[PDB]
Amino acid sequence: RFLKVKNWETDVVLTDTLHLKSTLETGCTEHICMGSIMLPSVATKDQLFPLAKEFLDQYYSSIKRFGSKAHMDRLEEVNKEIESTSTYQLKDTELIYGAKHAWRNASRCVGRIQWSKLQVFDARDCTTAHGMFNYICNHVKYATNKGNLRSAITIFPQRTDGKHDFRVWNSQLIRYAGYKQPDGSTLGDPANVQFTEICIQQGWKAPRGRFDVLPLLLQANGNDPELFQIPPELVLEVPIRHPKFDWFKDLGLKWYGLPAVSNMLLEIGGLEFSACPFSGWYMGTEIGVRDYCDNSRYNILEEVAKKMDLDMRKTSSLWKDQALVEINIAVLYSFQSDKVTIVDHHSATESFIKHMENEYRCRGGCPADWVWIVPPMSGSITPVFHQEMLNYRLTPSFEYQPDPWNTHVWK
Amino acid sequence: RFLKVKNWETDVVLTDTLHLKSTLETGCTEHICMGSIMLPSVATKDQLFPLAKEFLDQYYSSIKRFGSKAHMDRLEEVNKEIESTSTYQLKDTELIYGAKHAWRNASRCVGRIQWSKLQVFDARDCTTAHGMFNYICNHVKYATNKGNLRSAITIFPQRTDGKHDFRVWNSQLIRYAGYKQPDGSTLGDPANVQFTEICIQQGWKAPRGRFDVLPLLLQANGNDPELFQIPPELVLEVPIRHPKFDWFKDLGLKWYGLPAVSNMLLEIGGLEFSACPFSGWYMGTEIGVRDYCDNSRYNILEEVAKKMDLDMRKTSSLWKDQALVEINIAVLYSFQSDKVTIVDHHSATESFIKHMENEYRCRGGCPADWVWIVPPMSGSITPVFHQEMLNYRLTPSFEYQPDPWNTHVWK
Ligand code: HEM
Ligand code: HEM
Ligand SMILES: N=C(Nc1ccc(CCNCc2cccc(NC(=N)c3nccs3)c2)cc1)c1nccs1
Ligand SMILES: N=C(Nc1ccc(CCNCc2cccc(NC(=N)c3nccs3)c2)cc1)c1nccs1
Ligand SMILES: C[C@H](O)[C@H](O)[C@H]1CNc2nc(N)[nH]c(=O)c2N1
Ligand SMILES: C[C@H](O)[C@H](O)[C@H]1CNc2nc(N)[nH]c(=O)c2N1
Ligand SMILES: [Zn+2]
Repeated sequence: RFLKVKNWETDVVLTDTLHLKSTLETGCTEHICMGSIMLPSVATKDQLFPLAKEFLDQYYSSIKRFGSKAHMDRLEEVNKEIESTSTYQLKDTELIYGAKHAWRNASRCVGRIQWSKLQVFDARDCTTAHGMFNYICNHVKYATNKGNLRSAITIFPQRTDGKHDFRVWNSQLIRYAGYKQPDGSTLGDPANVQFTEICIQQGWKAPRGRFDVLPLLLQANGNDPELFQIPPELVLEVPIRHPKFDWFKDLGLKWYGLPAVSNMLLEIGGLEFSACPFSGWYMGTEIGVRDYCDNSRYNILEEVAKKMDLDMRKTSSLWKDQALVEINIAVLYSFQSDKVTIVDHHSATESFIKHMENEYRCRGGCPADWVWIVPPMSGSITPVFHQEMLNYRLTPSFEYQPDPWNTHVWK
Repeated sequence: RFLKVKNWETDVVLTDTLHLKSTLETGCTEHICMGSIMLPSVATKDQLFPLAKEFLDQYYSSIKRFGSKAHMDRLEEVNKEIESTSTYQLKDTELIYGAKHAWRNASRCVGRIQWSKLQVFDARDCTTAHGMFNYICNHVKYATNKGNLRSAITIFPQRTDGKHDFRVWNSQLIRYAGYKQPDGSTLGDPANVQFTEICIQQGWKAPRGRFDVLPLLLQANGNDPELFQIPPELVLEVPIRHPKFDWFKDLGLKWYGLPAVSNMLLEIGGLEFSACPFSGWYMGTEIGVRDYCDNSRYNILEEVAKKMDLDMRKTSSLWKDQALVEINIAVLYSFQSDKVTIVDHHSATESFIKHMENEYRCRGGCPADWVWIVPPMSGSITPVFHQEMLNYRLTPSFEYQPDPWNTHVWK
């Protein structure tokens, strides 16, 4: 009931008691581990108050007023509001605390050493798609900060009955279109082919090219979603060059500077924020390994290896591995030379170990998903590979949610 | 109760029912996933018969005689022997079946497409350390097969009371010594510094160099263990060269051809084989990534990157990654050019996906430990990265066991 996690490169042993405060379930049982399953698996007024009290108890505990008068009054205040409306409203402080701790609790996030430096934009007064566009544009501008990227989240009104949901239909605020071809192939980003066509459906005029920034499909108060084009001046992009290979420019690669996830659900004190786009900055491998080299994405290992004059006949020449490293040197160099914030997997994973030490010390643990914390290349030459991590679900949290077009009663 | 595992690079969905036959526990619970914990966690006559019946039921099921007469007679035969001796003895057939299915069931093993091509050497007649030496030498010779490596296991007598244990004290039949220095550093292999000194304790005359093949410390029928030197002609080694870089020979690296794990416990039908060295062949990354580049092992990234004239100032130059790929190209090339069996992580992981398809089809599932199946480099450009895997414990199995020197009543 006081579990030990060991690092097998440093022999450092940490004791986890934070998992006792864990609430939701993992998918694993005593007889089957599901730690590599990608997606493991209205709310009534009765269930709502324990969730609110639990959250308020940790909130007031964190500002050194657990069990105090202001705590008990707010406890009764929220209870009374849950009796009346069968929901309640967070204080601006509680909202900022909740968001930061959702990030703090995201066991799949290697970036969490930054969890308390988070800019929270309260968009709970938003009522229309245009207001969402406006809030999102200001989020992009702020977070991007001329390349000195700043972490931020924008929080649209919480779910109520379920039929009045705020949703950003994009998976990320900024992402490249994907179109299939006549010859059945794919131009742009295969990840977003379905979404790219939904925009064409709702009325997008697609410039059927490669790195075409998709419009925003924004759903406000449950209404049908509406298209908006982010001002191109708000969309910072990095042309990808290599510090040694000058043909690398000929590759004509580029990526956007701001990773801003928009399809996830923020849960705070039993309250559900179905539109909560959050952004930080990229770890290089996200672009150079997954975005550029997944077979189901841009899949550029073919071309890079060609131009490097690599033995592509035998699988065992490791030509894929060799081209993979060159690609990630190029992403890092291009972002850094352009003064666009980026972190390499070595710096980010070292920081996560240091983050883990902090959390075990000042918090009793750090929920952590090894399958996701270890980078998609060079696993064991990073310190997280050798770090045992206990995964468990703490709240506040970021949750997955259905794509809105699979659930939305249209019109 | 009929779980689905998905591949997110092919969209292939497999249905697992084999996990229903799972028996032992995983370490995970509904509230905490331990899938990245490295080591998760006498036997009486009462517990022994269900374990034997369970094993015999799958054995006779596999030779198309489940519930037949020979099955029931052997069931009664084993029951009667467990009544008499409070243990029992496997038939040679049952022993070969059990070993193969222990390998088949090893969820951390990416090599299991070969699980049924396994040479089982019955050493249950062995009584002394010298007999162990003899059996082990024949295992080495057979398995090595002039470089056309052949998988094999040698199975010494099963545990009885507990104080009469056969143990190979080496972690692997073939491994390099590790000695600390006067300046507190380490020569050879830091992994085996403790074991290397135990041999010096029991009487080894160490040639205090780098790639010094350790002697065998063999414990027979619970007696104190005894040193034996494997004939050097039985120890096939590969000098590590690169197909492009001729300074790579100057590195003077070499590794042994035969990975042969000797410290694990084979469980068959509740019976415990505490000395069961098994060998196959290497996946390249084992040597080139872990053996050569773990900070706690040979740790050669420093030197390789130096000789490649790599920007070692910044962490973000990915100089570690770049030297890592060169090292693994060199291991593969050296083994292949020497006609010593080796598999690259691309071929081995593709084979494991194909192995998984077979097992889900003809067996209802394949227990698989993603944390261990995904190679220590180039994770996501291999197909296992994108393969959801359910981990669960099937028997027969290979189990970890204490190091014998922490448990052995000496003299
Ligand atoms: C500040 C720099 C940050 C870095 C370097 C970083 C890094 C990462 C990376 C590499 C992943 C893996 C995602 C993938 O492979 O698809 C991830 C996941 C995640 N990040 Fe962070 N992140 C940062 C900021 C944030 C912020 C500000 C939040 C929330 C406010 C956040 C919440 C999450 C969540 C919830 C996940 C899990 C997503 C999932 O399960 O699919 N991250 N992060
Ligand atoms: C024939 C070619 C084989 C290949 C390419 C292969 C590959 C591997 C690799 C790369 C690992 C990870 C080990 C580590 O990283 O330390 C592993 C683990 C393992 N292998 Fe296989 N192996 C082969 C044969 C065998 C055989 C013949 C057996 C048993 C008879 C076996 C049983 C196991 C077990 C039990 C583990 C898990 C060890 C642990 O949990 O520490 N393997 N294998
Ligand atoms: N779609 C697929 N599955 C799939 C399902 C779910 C997911 C969730 C991925 N969340 C994206 C994400 C989440 C969190 C962080 C990042 N990055 C970042 N630095 C940041 N953003 C914002 C702040 S930091 C990116 C990803 C993939 C497929 N894969 C292959 C063929 S289909
Ligand atoms: N000792 C450490 N922990 C640790 C604890 C336990 C283990 C178990 C590793 N089983 C070695 C092994 C097992 C199975 C396969 C291989 N390979 C092979 N191809 C084959 N052999 C035989 C047939 S195939 C190798 C490994 C490491 C440390 N790591 C860093 C600092 S300490
Ligand atoms: C099957 C497996 O769970 C899936 O590929 C996961 C593996 N680990 C990952 N880790 C990160 N950071 N991101 C991912 O998309 C994935 N994908
Ligand atoms: C902490 C973590 O469980 C540990 O480093 C594991 C990770 N995955 C591994 N995978 C393999 N094949 N071999 C290993 O030794 C390890 N080590
Ligand atoms: Zn688990």
